[PDB]
Amino acid sequence: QAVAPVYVGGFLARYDQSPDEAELLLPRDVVEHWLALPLNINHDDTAVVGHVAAMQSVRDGLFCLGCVTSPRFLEIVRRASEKSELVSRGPVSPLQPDKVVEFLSGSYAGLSLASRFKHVALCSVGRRRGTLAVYGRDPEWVTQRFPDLTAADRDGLRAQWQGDPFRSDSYGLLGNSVDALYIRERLPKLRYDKQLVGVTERESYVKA
Amino acid sequence: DEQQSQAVAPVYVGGFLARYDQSPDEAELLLPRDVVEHWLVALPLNINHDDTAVVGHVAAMQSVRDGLFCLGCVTSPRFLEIVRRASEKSELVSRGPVSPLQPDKVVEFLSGSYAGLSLASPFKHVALCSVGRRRGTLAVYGRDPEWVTQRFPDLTAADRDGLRAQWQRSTAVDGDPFRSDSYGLLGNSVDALYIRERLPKLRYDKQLVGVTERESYVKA
Repeated sequence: QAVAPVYVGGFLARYDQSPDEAELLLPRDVVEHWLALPLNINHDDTAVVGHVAAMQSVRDGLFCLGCVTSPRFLEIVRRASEKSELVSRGPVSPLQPDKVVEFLSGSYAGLSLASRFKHVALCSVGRRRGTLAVYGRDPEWVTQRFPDLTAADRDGLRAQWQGDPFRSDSYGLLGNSVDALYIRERLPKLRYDKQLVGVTERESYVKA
Repeated sequence: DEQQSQAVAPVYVGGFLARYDQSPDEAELLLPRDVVEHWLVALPLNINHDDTAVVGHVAAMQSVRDGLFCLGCVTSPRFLEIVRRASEKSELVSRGPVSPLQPDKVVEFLSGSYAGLSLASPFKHVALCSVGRRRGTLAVYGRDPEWVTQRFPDLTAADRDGLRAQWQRSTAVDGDPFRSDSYGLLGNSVDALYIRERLPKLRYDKQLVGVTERESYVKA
């Protein structure tokens, strides 16, 4: 079923990266000290789509695994996915087509941690670099998309992930999508994030 | 309801569909002046060439010194309502237009989403898209047809008279010609996020037609 659960994984912060703003800084020690969070869209608290199923502080940073479960949001996404050229082109060679997963990959390619832990936002592109969002139906498959993770890192994550809270609508998502078009260097940042975490379009649903 | 009424009033869109001064790399985009004049029942106005997404009609078309210029009119109640609700949830629109211009959520959202124009095919119709394949095809939105044409420096008073004579003239297009929904526009919006060099092309188009100067609702 298309409207079945969707897992999203990726880094909320890369220690090896120097944030441009003194606000984005997120040291390891301060993170390992703090280390279920709601998962939303673009930080709008009226757009909760699921929850964070796991968080693990690793070598290169803070890795996060989330699960999109809102029936209202998955249905809106399903409908929109049927009317999208990007999605009709499908994924790369081996990967089987998954409209909902592909629409989510194209739309919210970034991950953003809110704590200006309050919650993780799915967004057009994260403000911190290396925050690529990877979507999939199977949590194991998702975590295996990141080379930086070790079997030990994955075991810590597996133990964790192992009414409808979305109070928004298609109109809200649409207005948000137009904003996405004016975020400068969006794609370059995404490509940079992709390169940094070693994820490739030739082995995932990443559109960037 | 009264303000929401004004927001869903008709919106005019104007711009070049082709520029005689621009040589396209792809032969399929060739549209020389002579062919345009010979070729030149209102044509429908749709979103990215989708027949289920007709939002209005072309009010006028005219070949001028610099290219093929057209004036369209967005009339679809259902389409305008979708745009209205979405525009209320846009940070882009919330920032607003440049100073003297009155804020206009619907016009600004359209300016942001469908910044380009695209001719279809002798003339089948005109489509609103995020960015056109032909350079110089920037879309300019406004509530007044006259104001819209006054946005283009290349147009002379004589050019505007000819255009005016056309749009001042009920079409076999406009109940509601829109046969899609917010989901369809959402599906289309994600596609727009991966068009290469979207903004650069838009800015190139903006400078080409001189709209850069003339204050307008253009977001690029």
